[PDB]
Amino acid sequence: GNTCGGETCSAAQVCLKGKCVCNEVHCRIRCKYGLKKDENGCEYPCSCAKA
Repeated sequence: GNTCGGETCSAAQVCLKGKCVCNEVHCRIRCKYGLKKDENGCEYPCSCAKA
């Protein structure tokens, strides 16, 4: 099928206007250093950052 601007979006991303972008973030956990980011910057699945 089509890629997204030539790329495959990860599970954390959505293809909007032909680019992979992080989907909206909804995490219930409350974390001392905020949420963990993947290598694209997305916060999915929800986990606390190491710091």
